[PDB]
Amino acid sequence: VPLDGGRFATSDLNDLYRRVINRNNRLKRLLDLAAPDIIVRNEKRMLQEAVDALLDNGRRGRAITGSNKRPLKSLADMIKGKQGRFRQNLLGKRVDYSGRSVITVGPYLRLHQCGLPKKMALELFKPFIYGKLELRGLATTIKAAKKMVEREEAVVWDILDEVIREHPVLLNRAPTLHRLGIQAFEPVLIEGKAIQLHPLVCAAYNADFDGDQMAVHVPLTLEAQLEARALMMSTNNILSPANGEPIIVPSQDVVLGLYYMTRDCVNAKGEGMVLTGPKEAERLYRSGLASLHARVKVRITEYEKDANGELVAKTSLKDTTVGRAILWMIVPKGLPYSIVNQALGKKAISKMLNTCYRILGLKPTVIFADQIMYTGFAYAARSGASVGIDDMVIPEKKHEIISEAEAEVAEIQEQFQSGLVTAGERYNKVIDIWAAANDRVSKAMMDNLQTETVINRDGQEEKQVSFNSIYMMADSGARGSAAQIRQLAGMRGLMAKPDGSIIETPITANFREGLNVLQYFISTHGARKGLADTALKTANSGYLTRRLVDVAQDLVVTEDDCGTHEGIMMTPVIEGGDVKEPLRDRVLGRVTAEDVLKPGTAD
Amino acid sequence: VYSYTEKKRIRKDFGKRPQVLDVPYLLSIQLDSFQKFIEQDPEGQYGLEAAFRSVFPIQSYSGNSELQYVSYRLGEPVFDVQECQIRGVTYSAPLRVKLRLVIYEREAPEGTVKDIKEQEVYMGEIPLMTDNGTFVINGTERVIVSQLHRSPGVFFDSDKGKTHSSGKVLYNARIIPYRGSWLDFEFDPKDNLFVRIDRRRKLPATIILRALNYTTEQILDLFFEKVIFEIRDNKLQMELVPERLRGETASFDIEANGKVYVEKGRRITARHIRQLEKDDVKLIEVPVEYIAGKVVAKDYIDESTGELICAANMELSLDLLAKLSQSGHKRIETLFTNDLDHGPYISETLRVDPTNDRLSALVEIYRMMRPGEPPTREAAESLFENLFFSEDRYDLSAVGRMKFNRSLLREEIEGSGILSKDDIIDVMKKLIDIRNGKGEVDDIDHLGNRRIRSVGEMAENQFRVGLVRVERAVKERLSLGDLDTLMPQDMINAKPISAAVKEFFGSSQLSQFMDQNNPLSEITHKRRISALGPGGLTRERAGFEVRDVHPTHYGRVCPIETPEGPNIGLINSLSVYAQTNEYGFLETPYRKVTDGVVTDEIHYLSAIEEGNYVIAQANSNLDEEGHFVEDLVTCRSKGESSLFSRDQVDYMDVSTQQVVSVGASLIPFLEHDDANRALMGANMQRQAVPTLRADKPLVGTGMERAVAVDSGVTAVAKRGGVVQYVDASRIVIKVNEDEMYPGEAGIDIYNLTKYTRSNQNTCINQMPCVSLGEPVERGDVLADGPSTDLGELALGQNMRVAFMPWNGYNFEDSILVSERVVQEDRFTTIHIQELACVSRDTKLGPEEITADIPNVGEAALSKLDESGIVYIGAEVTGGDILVGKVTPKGETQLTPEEKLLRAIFGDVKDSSLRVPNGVSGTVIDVQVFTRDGVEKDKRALEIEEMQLKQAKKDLSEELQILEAGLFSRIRAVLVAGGVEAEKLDKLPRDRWLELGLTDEEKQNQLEQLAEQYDELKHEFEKKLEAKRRKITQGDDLAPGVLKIVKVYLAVKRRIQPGDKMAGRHGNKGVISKINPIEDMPYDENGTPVDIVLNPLGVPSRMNIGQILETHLGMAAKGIGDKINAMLKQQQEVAKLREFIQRAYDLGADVRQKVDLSTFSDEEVMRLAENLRKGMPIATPVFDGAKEAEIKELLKLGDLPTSGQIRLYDGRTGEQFERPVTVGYMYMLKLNHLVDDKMHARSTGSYSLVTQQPLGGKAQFGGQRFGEMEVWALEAYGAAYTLQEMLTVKSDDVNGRTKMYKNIVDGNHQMEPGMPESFNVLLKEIRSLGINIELEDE
DNA sequence: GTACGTCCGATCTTCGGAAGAGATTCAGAG
DNA sequence: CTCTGAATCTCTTCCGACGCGCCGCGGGACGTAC
RNA sequence: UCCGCGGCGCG
Ligand SMILES: [Mg+2]
Repeated sequence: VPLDGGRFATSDLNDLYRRVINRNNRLKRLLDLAAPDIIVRNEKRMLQEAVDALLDNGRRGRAITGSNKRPLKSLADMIKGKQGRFRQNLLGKRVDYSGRSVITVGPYLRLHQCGLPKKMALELFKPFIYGKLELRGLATTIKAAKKMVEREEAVVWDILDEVIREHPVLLNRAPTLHRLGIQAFEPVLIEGKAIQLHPLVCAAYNADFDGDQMAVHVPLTLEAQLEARALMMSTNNILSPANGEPIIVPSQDVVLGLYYMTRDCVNAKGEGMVLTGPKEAERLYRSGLASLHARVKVRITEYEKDANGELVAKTSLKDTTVGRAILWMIVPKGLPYSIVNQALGKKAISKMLNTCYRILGLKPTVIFADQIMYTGFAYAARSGASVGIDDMVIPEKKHEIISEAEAEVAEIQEQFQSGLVTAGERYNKVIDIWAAANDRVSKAMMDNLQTETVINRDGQEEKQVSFNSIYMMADSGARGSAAQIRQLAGMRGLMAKPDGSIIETPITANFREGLNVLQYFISTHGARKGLADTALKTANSGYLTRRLVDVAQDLVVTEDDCGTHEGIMMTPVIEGGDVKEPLRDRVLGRVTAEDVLKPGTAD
Repeated sequence: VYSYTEKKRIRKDFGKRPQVLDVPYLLSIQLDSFQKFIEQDPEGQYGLEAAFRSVFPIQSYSGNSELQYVSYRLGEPVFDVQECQIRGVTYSAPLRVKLRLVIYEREAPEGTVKDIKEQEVYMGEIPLMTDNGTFVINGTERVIVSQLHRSPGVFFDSDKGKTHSSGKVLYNARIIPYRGSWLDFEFDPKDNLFVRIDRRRKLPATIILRALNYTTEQILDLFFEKVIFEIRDNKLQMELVPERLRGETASFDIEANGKVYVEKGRRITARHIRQLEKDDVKLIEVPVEYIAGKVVAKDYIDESTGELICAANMELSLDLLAKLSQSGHKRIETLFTNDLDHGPYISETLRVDPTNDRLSALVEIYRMMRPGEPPTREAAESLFENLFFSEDRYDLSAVGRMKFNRSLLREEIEGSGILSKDDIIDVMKKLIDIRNGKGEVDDIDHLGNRRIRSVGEMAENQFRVGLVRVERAVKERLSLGDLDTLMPQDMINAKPISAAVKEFFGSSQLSQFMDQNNPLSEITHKRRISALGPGGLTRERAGFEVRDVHPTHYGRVCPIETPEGPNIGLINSLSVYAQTNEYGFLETPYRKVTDGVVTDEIHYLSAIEEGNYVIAQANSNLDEEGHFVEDLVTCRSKGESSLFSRDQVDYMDVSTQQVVSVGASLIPFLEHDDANRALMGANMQRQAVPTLRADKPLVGTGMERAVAVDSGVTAVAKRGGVVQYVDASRIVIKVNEDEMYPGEAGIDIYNLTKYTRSNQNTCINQMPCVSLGEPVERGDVLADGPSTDLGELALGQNMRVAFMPWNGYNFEDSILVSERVVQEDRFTTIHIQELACVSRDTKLGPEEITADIPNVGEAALSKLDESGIVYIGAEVTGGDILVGKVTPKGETQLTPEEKLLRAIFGDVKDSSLRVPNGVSGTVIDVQVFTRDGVEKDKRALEIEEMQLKQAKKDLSEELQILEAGLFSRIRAVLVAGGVEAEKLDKLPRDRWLELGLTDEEKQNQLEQLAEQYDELKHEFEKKLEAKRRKITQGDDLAPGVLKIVKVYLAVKRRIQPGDKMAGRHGNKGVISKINPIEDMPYDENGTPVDIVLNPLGVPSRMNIGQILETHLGMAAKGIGDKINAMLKQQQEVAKLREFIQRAYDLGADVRQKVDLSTFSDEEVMRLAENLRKGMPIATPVFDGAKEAEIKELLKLGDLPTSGQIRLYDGRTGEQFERPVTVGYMYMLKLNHLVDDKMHARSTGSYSLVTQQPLGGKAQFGGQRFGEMEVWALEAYGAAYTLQEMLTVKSDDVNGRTKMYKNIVDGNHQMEPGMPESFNVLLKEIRSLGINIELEDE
């Protein structure tokens, strides 16, 4: 290829070929005049290393380079490694009709539909638009169609709306690890230069919105479109193929809203009356005459399929809160009422939706998830809970616990100075007493923060669960942990040195209070170790995954029943203490090798 | 106590601990490094003179000739910085040196030379130093990074457990010279001492020892002790020494003087040791069975026979004892050979030794280092003398010598650059001692084991390589010298040295194209320490320990600043107050502490000295007399945090800011957030982008002024005064009388740098920030630059922040933004792109550069003038034609008969430049560079005339002001000596010469000054001619090009959803949807917030200081709008003075102690109106204000104590049940926009090697499927899908054309065809001698 | 100073980690 | 003493994520005609 | 420039 100007860009193969043909010409003219044997032997040898280097540079002995110090390319260099033709151009290749952009949410959509920019829709479906407009007879040749789409009149946006109506497309993310990493939706046109996606799919994708890039491709033929619509829909992909855990779990926000919903105080505005139906409940809630989480005697009429699939309606009066009735409005017929009469934990609601899918079906499950999410955001916005500086109730006993621990370690040091204990033994006992003090202060802080709320209860006084915002954000299970809040309020405890040993000096302060130079400096060790491990592990994970996948590419189910009578005796695992995995969770969903009999022998 | 401009806007500051030392100059490492290499230091050291004396003395092979050196000199630059960056030429200076050539006479080498000749000779060209410390090569500034590497010296490594799989850990010795071959000694699983030269094969240790003409007996004497056996009245006995009996079980009853001292067969005890040392037991007789397991050391020969009774290193037997007894040898000497102390490793190795001659050892090493060559003793000697004793090939630096002496516990820290015999001997002794278990190895992770390089070091190394090559050539020529028939210029070539320096400056591993978009970006890029590069570890081979932070890293290298990715822990940055050692190590300042008082003296401590001492922490409270009120204070001995007595320390920390680097030091409330979030936040601030209009940050750290002054982007005054004239492009200062020099008074001119291209396609612009007529002091700001405001650096903007979940638009990190913020366009940023246009010299005629092109529209050429270049300031769309260009092709082949046939039925080809599609804007500036010898178009003529009038304006104004000063001094002189007060100014100044005066100095000085006036006009005109010739002359370009055209297009990039926003804590986020002004929540007052965040990120990530900055923002905004409301009504200044005094006096004991009683009322009201946009607050790093101080600031205003405020809904307008934390926070915009990574393609070009779509954005391409994507898709059951992925859209050209025709026909059908990449692989394997085929269908 | 003919040396060095080939050997039965 | 000889020691090779985004350099020297 | 190398940055 000629580069800029009258110069040309050459490959190493050209230079290798010219070198070997020059050496061949040297051989040809050399034997013409009967050259001496030493010279012809040396020249033939030089030809041998020349042809060997053309085959492979530096495979035997020293390599050779061009003008640049980089070694010359070989014939095998188009096969070996990533730069080889296999992994660079054969197994994978660049494909036309593709797009890449940045993701956003746009939570006003459905699970099976996603947004897409106007310009990207115009660019991607150019031949389809051309064909449709030619069918409608708005042009004669392609050039007129090209001019009109270059003018982007209003007569083409309606056509683009028409072509997208039922056409599905697929979405892809770069670091996919599971088959659910690619899903196909029906795109919906939206203005802007970004793409909106349903909040559920990113949790399965393990993708946040910090600026990650997204890939999109389009099925062309009818068979491609219908086979896309067939298998990889969001409705058809709700459970992980690896384990029976559903992938439709709500992560952070709507679970927080629902947890705030089903938390009833002892007394508030509009307390202690009766009410007929959840329509009146939401009427009262919007009227503002009663608290959203006030306990009220109400009646419901739920449906139970205890018959042979026949749903029977039963009615009675129940004691509950307003918000539970409001969420009972959105419940379909088949659910029993007792499932929503508690704190509605994240695991609890996950089990609830799993039971709903396994009992009622699929369409009620996905629609129930959709409007549950809608109502969750609605009531979360109505709530408006926020974090505060005073949300970390500092226990008053922290200082005296610190003083007691300091006195104890001073006593231990005094014992050491008397020549009565070794350095290792005193080191261990100081570690033990620091751990004991940490556990005591942790218990004190959690006791202080768990139930400090006090209310006159329209009586004398009482104590109930704590309405600390951090306590709801932690106990709901959305984000955080007991260790995290423990570090937030109490002292963070002890940490280990980079060598693997643990420093004796504790971090006797929380992040709310100030920290000295030394504690931050030592915690830098652990932070750096964690980040280094996270950065380094990815390459090893990728290598091992590729090694695992490259060997099992052939095993495919081919027959129905091999008809063999050989099975395995497998037992629940017990290391010696508590049973680790029960047999029921290990044998579930498998075909019995033989007719297993009850221990009623001969039965 | 503050200057004039500081009093314009003073920032309120917190802080209790008094400072003792100011922040040093940040850009000091590079300046200190380079102000040693060009400076002509006396007597030569660490500079050019060292390498000169190292290589310049050269002599021929006894040809009675020698070249030597006298002195060097550097010339002035041919161009200034601005012209060099505009044209793209290097900013370099000449290198001039004078050399002497001498030729000795025959039959007298020591006699005086025949003749000498002297000349000046030129070679090489090095770049200069910018004040900002950058290097401009091709019109692009570049920055070199300092390299960290292992310090030269000796080393000891252990290898715990990994090798031999048995726990028998080996030990090795690493010798790393500064410039020479490495040397390695190693152990074996059989405990054999072995050596390896340059990582070659394994050879025994004693080979070199006997190669140094050492007898085996001498080696045994050096490395072993003596045990003496003496023949007496009954055979053999031994002299007993107590220390030779430690930890041993007796072989017999140890009795002497007829008394039992140690019983038979029992272990020696400490009581028995005392018995032995008290009884003075010199001798004892031992049975020969105990002796029969020992080895003789020296060679004993019978003099009568002249034969060897027993050889050296031979185990002794009773027959040999009888032979030596009967031969008359009564003296027997053996070795101690202790089981635990002195193992016979050397003796065993000598037993295994196959060679026992100096000649044999020389032949062995000679054949091992080069197989297949004949051995010779002289050749072996010549090789060995060049191994570790030739200065030319082997050289250890002085610092390496000092490290070597320190590791061997020597006394002189100085020595030669080569090793010695005793060096090898005591190194072997040290390895033996470490093998014995006494002593400890030296870790490589410790800071004192590494040295930091500098630009001068690598510059000198590359210079030395170039000079040794060229001196090899010069010596080759000098071996063929003549009788002064040649010129001293011809043998020397400047080409190799220049090539060596330009390859180092251009494309070295450490000569990367530097990044510059923000002042902090350069100040943190220059202060970078890298472990990569030549002489450094590779990215893949790095383990955890090299990335790990050492306990000694405190106060020297910042552990809180490092990039994240494949390279973490290797691109670390040094601390703030850290400085360099003379040897090349790192040091940190400390405060001298007496017995009870901490003296304000500052000492500098090396990297090792802190181990022997103990240091107190900075935050240690104390009295006003230096006495710590506590007696048990937290300190560290060797990185162990512990509490010691009241008086046991020597030094204490200078301040709390000597721990982190400058990048992390700009984050307030750092102690209340997690370290990892601090890392990502520092990275985000490192990736900032300037905006059109900046606003001051409410929360400051203190060094923002230091950051601004340390950056050269601002024209800081070198001399104070009062500004005479002000303009948007030029500033002139009237110099004060004290600061001005007597002769050539002068007034300085500052020329601002206007809109110009940055390395990140952004704009670098400077604007004035001072009024007219105000006084200015020295070292003060005059005109702000990008993101700079009145002497401080302002990056982001203050937004009314709120923390609550709003309808899920803030799901995890998304954020909703009002259009109110973009109504003023305060977050809109500018972007500028450079377009290249070349008029190359090609075959068949050069290409032509006009717009006379067929097949174009009239409107296409309408924008272009008659010259073919669009007018300045014309709006352009995407994909339009920029300029017209046509290229001749030739190939006429004129047919005289068939010419008419060419017209019956049925050249220069256009190559017009077009703007890439998708980007629009308005053209700003077009620059054309024309090589000399080619006619210049009119457009270039008016461009040159633009530059001409610019130069004429500057020269005329400076000449006019100089003439004004000269005529003023002429009038002042003429007032005395012929007094004419009113006669002088009646007449115009054009005639001030021939006034009638008598014979004094005044009249003669008048003619002299008229002559000086004419002379100054003359040199002014000469300078004008030189400058206009330089501008109008052609410029050197690439071969085969006539001229090059540069195009600058400016685009105003507005905000839009998809952009990446972030704060100052790593709290990332992407804007999701703009929402109308009405729908945000609003308060009782009626001012709604504009940005809403996600409160749920606080529980997850260990960062909580955001609430603190939020409350500080509330306090600052309350003070600011209280001031604004107070000033809105016309009010008297005393109330404002009282209120501001109350505000500034609020707080605990601080170092501010400011009052308004010393300020003019005009200055007071100017500050007051300057503070109406908020009250700036400064906080220290770790001595920041606590919650109580926030409480007093809140109670000063009318805000609630808790800070949380009830809000009204914006969607429907109702009260929320809970109060919500709201406030103001300094949010940052970063360079990663949304419409710069987004791209799509339906159909485009295909590669030539394979018919596949391209990629990227410079080429219209698409994304690529991976093998992992293939696995993901084949996990599902879609079989056809992958088939059309790999068939329809990828390879089959016939198939893709046919389906395209089908699609435009409305049918969507798939036909496979055949992939051609498989055919390509088939042809590849067919090129090899292996036959591929395809069988029957 | 530019088109063209023609070919390309004394030399760095610091990775686990294993797989595998080959060299050596010293251990024991004949 | 000898001849395998298996067992161990020593030398040589290949392999280390995955998409990108942007930027910068790119045969060159070097003698021979002319 | 059609590709290679190097650098930096992003996930
Ligand atoms: Mg991400």
